[PDB]
Amino acid sequence: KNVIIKWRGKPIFIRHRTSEEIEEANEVNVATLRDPQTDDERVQKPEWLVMIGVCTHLGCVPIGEAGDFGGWFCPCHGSHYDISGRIRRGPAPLNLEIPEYDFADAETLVI
Amino acid sequence: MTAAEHGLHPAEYPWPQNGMLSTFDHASLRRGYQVYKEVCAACHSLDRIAWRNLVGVTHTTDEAKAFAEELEYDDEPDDEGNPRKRPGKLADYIPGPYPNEQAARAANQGALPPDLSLIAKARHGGADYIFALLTGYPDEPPAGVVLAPGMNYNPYFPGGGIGMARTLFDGVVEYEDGTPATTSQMAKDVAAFLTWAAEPEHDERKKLGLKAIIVISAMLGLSVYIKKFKWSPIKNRKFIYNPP
Amino acid sequence: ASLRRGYQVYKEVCAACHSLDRIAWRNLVGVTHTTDEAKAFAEELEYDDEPDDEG
Amino acid sequence: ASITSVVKTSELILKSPLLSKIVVPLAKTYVKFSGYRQLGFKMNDLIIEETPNMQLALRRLPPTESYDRVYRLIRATQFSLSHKLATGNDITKPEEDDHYLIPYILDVEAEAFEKDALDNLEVV
Amino acid sequence: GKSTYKIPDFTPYLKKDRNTDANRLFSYFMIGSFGMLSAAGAKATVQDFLSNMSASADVLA
Amino acid sequence: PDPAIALHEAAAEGPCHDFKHHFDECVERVTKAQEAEDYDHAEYKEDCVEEFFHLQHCINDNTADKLFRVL
Amino acid sequence: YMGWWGHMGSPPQKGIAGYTISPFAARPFAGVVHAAIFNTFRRTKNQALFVILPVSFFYYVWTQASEKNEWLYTKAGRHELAKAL
Amino acid sequence: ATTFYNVFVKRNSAFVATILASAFVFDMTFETAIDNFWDRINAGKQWKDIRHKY
Amino acid sequence: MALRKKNSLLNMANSYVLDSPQPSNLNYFWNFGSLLALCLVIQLATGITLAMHYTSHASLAFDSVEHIMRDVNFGWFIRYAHANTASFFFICIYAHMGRNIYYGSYKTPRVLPWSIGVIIFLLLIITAFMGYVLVFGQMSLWGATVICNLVSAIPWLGEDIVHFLWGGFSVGNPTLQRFFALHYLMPFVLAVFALLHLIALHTAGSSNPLGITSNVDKLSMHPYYSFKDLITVFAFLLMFTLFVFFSPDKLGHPDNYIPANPMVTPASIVPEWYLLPFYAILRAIPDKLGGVIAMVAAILILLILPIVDRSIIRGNAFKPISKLLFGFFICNFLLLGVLGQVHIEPPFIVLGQICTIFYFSYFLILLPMVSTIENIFFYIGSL
Amino acid sequence: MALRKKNSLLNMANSYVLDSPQPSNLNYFWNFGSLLALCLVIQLATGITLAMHYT
Ligand code: HEC
Ligand code: HEM
Ligand code: HEM
Ligand code: HEM
Ligand SMILES: CCCCCCCCCCCCO[C@@H]1O[C@H](CO)[C@@H](O[C@H]2O[C@H](CO)[C@@H](O)[C@H](O)[C@H]2O)[C@H](O)[C@H]1O
Ligand code: FES
Repeated sequence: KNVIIKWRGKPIFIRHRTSEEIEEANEVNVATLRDPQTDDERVQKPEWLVMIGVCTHLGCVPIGEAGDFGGWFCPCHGSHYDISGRIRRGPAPLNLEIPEYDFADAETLVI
Repeated sequence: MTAAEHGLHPAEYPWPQNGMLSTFDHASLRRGYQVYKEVCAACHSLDRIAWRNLVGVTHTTDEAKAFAEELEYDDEPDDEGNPRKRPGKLADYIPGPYPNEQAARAANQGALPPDLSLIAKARHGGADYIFALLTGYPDEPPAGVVLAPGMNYNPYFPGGGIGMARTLFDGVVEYEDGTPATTSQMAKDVAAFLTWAAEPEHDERKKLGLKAIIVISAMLGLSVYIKKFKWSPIKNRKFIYNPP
Repeated sequence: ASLRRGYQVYKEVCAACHSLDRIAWRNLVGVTHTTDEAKAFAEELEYDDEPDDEG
Repeated sequence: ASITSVVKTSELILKSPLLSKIVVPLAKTYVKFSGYRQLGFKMNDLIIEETPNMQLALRRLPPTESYDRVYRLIRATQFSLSHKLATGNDITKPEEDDHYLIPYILDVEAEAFEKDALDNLEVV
Repeated sequence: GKSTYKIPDFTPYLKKDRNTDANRLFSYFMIGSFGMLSAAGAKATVQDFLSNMSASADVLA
Repeated sequence: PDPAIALHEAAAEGPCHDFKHHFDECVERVTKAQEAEDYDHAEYKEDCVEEFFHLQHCINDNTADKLFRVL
Repeated sequence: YMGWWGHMGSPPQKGIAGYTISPFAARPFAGVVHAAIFNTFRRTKNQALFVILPVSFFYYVWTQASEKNEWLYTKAGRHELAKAL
Repeated sequence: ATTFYNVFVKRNSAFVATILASAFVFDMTFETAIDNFWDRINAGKQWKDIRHKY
Repeated sequence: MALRKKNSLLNMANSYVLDSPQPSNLNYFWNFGSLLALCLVIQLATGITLAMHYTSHASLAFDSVEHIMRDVNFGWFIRYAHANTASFFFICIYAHMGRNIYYGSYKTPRVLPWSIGVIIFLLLIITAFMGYVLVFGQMSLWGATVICNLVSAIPWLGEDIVHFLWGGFSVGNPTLQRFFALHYLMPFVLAVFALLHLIALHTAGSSNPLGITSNVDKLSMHPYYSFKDLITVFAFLLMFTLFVFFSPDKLGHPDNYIPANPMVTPASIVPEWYLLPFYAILRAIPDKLGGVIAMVAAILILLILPIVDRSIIRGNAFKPISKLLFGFFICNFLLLGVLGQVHIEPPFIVLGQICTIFYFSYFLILLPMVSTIENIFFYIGSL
Repeated sequence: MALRKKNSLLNMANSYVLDSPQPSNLNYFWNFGSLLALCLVIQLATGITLAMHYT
């Protein structure tokens, strides 16, 4: 599941990623990525994808679960984000920003 | 984009109010309010309309006060500062079915029924879109469409899957004026009603525009006469040149 | 130091009847109280949250 | 641009037999389509005059030529505002489209460009 | 083409009854109609437009 | 009973017969394709939305005025 | 570069006589029918190409582009769309 | 006709007074005329036409 | 001496609106100036009126606009007049700029009025953009989001600048309040620059459609141009009436009647029609920073027309090749407009790039080439 | 001729704030004019700023 938390008026996508989702994200060779990053750089905890859910193209919000890399699909110009929230296809230049977030408890994070 | 992703564009129906000189059919507006009250108001709010707005459009002052007085609204606190309710007055707004968005979504399998006060201006198509949407649920979704859970297929809605089920069926409303309440009749009435809700000045606006068109046309004609009159010395000027 | 003492008088005497509506807990921080003390004061109270998922 | 530039470039074209063979017929059609003759203008009447150089060249016109120019501009302005064209004797015939001003502006500019050159001279 | 006392041909445009009161009156009827509609239009414009400043319907309730 | 039902049926059999037949043939193909096994593990799953839109768009063009005339 | 009445900055004028008649002595709409028909036809014919050429070209461009775009997002155009992306 | 000119047009004070009085009359009558016309072309549609049922 | 000339204050009015000497042959395209003055007055009158009813707080802005539509007497009219006249202001401003380009109004001695004009055009864009945000509907918000995130492309400081303009980390209440204050102010600045470009023009006087001097044959601004200006005022008000009273939402986008929701993104974010050409130019460049520079350059490049037009003749009345080139330029500017509202899909991506190259190449290549060649053709062709 | 006198726009500034011929003996009470100009500028700057925060 992916939650949407408003944080500074921007939406925050929080996905509780499954084991196989993590695996899917850890596949793509870093080399072939507009914005080259691995999931370990993105998340500080593999079960908590926390991203700022604004598309890096113009600044629409991607609809999650949709896409072609089954992560997030920006409907505005058709840019596809990953399960890491990395850009794969479409106009968007960068991967979906990661806020500065810390796990205060194991059950609560501050953003 | 795929046509699916856009939605089918609604037909252009000949609404009574289409036409530079045409008002709404107020009998239709009244019938449409009854459809809103008995069908849509279960899920959709009409937050921008006050009871006073129906007066002299669809209802007499007495009928509208009766509608308001059936409801309870939040009063100012009593003398011990405890909260109180009062009966509604004409200045009150028509109250919504849900206290907040979260309650609304919980009742509608996640989907949030929008407020209908502006929906006729807030969608490409206007009345035609509302009419097309309410009447456009096929018995069976086109073969090969995979609907998301809690979605219903409707081609006019962009993407095809709408969280609102078909709601108008023959005889869900019993009109007080003896008009046969067919699906299409109820959709026509409610779509007229919602169009009025979105633009309640529509009748007055088009009458003043008729006056404006006439006066401004006359002033345009006269301004051309006056311009030609004042300019005729310059247009009619002739020269004789004798090189010195 | 007087401001801090004065807050304690407000809290124990005046606040029974008088509000201080324009002051946020953050305003005390670095004036009368450390961030920790002020968060402790705020966390003792209950405020209206956004509705739950059933609204 | 400077009239000097226009004149020099045109002379390069008229010299080359090849170039003139292809350009002179084009330029004749261009001027027919341009249609300034239908308002009774000579080509030179159209040159931009709100420049110090051109103001000086106009002051150097012989009085007769100057009076005639004023009449052509006033006549054309009247046809313009009436949305009429010249008819009969008012239409500029190709033989009457003489470069009355080009000599004067070429002299004004010659001096102005010499002045610029000489302002940049270096004693060797 | 040479004599300046030979006034150019204006017969296409000259009104025969040009110095009659009838003639002037007509043109002032056009100007006055235009002034009348402008006055009526300005009154309508001002009255309608400034009425925005009168109590709105929510206030009147 | 609902005037639209009759008008839509009449317009499908009449002026929009070519589109009716297109949609029908499409549905036949897709149902048959879904019937076959290893359909769930196919790359491209064909729909009939396009044909449906062509039909509906046609029906609406031939019906809109007639329908509002009987309300 | 422009003066004012009395010293407008015209080269000296001489030899032009200008004549006109009063607006009250003129028919303001004299020969308006002839002008509305024959004069407008003349003036429009003379300028027609300068409007028709660019408009017809850009309309053709748009028509081709909008029709291709429409076709690419059909079922038939699936493959050509896949290549174009 | 000279009489008409002399009375209503010759003095601008009179002409402006005539224009404003005409504007007043036009404004009032045009209002009434449009009202009636609008009611005829939108007959049985407006609230005034259905109000009698209530 | 007459009072209108004697008295210093009256004399300034006199010099601009009454005795001002004008060419006697200005055609109807010289009337857009006064229509833009009328638009600016209608926008001030309706704008100040809406400000008396509008609330700039984000919790109440959209509701205040509904209050204007529904409760304020004639509020519907004042709102639609203000919204539609913003469209007509841009029709008139593009017409007025088109007139100026076709008739070479940008040439000496009128480079200064032209250059101030280009700034007026930028202020109008900013003014209209901020006004659009004030409704705080979905297009308002998503417009402000997109446009102010372009500033993020300014290197090093871009992010910081955006947050400073928003007054926050997103478009929200602080942004709305500050846009209200600025949108109120900017039209007054725009009026002052409009007045400066006229004062600048007063030195040379108006150009005319023949591109020759008019010093030979002048007409007082009143009554001749006064009465000519009334014809287009009434023509304008007829068009205004058709939109405002009969089709008030034809020029707009329904998405702005949905209240702003930072979560839900609307179907398609396209700007108001009059911004669409610049938006297409921006989309043409793939780089974010490149796109922004190109978009600004598409306006500022107008400032170089005085240099790149090499003609010895002012304006296009007599230049058949220049007229054809100008026709292509204008139609391309409209095609750019259309491409601003299509989806970023084939084949419009490549087409948008070609139209953008054509737009710039007019100023940089074609106009300098064509104007040089026509100089030579006039001279050889009249020998 | 100097640019400040030649150029129409500059000339207007010049005529008011630079070459404007003044009496040589104005005393300090002639300075309130410019203070009122300063007040008017401060009020516009602060006023427009408050308008960005005021509801
Ligand atoms: C019991 C539920 C329910 C009833 C009854 C209902 N609606 Fe809805 N309606 C919804 C929900 C939920 C949505 C949101 C659908 C979505 O966004 O997927 C919706 C959406 C709409 C929309 C907007 C679709 C869009 O474009 O966003 C309109 C218009 C509409 N309803 C009108 C009506 C009218 C008119 C009636 C009855 C006369 C009606 N509804 C009855 C639940 C209902
Ligand atoms: C509020 C916006 C504007 C207003 C009210 C305005 C008004 C006017 C007026 C009244 C004139 C003289 C009459 C005329 O030629 O139409 C004029 C001339 C001119 N304007 Fe504008 N203008 C505006 C914007 C612009 C813009 C954006 C430009 C240029 C980009 C511009 C450039 C010019 C030029 C060059 C002239 C001189 C043209 C000539 O007469 O040959 N103006 N303007
Ligand atoms: C050049 C002048 C102006 C232009 C081009 C302009 C443009 C706009 C536009 C485009 C909108 C969006 C309209 C909508 O869709 O509802 C708007 C809204 C607004 N404008 Fe202006 N405006 C101008 C001047 C003014 C002025 C002087 C004020 C004075 C305060 C003002 C006050 C408003 C207000 C309050 C709104 C929001 C209410 C609304 O949306 O209708 N405007 N403006
Ligand atoms: C001559 C210029 C001005 C004068 C004399 C003036 C005067 C005042 C005064 C006396 C107040 C009451 C102050 C208070 O006790 O808080 C005030 C408030 C205000 N003024 Fe102005 N003002 C001026 C210009 C402006 C301008 C141009 C704006 C632009 C919007 C503006 C915006 C405000 C606002 C928003 C307030 C209310 C906030 C507040 O009270 O501080 N003012 N003004
Ligand atoms: C210096 C100028 C003098 C002061 C200006 C006066 C300002 C406002 C005065 C009148 C405003 C309210 O006055 C009122 O106007 C409105 C419309 O404008 C009229 O209202 C009438 O027409 C409107 C539409 O035109 C309808 O919506 C309304 O049902 C009808 O009664 C009222 O009949 C009149 O009583
Ligand atoms: S805005 Fe996200 S795809 Fe363009």
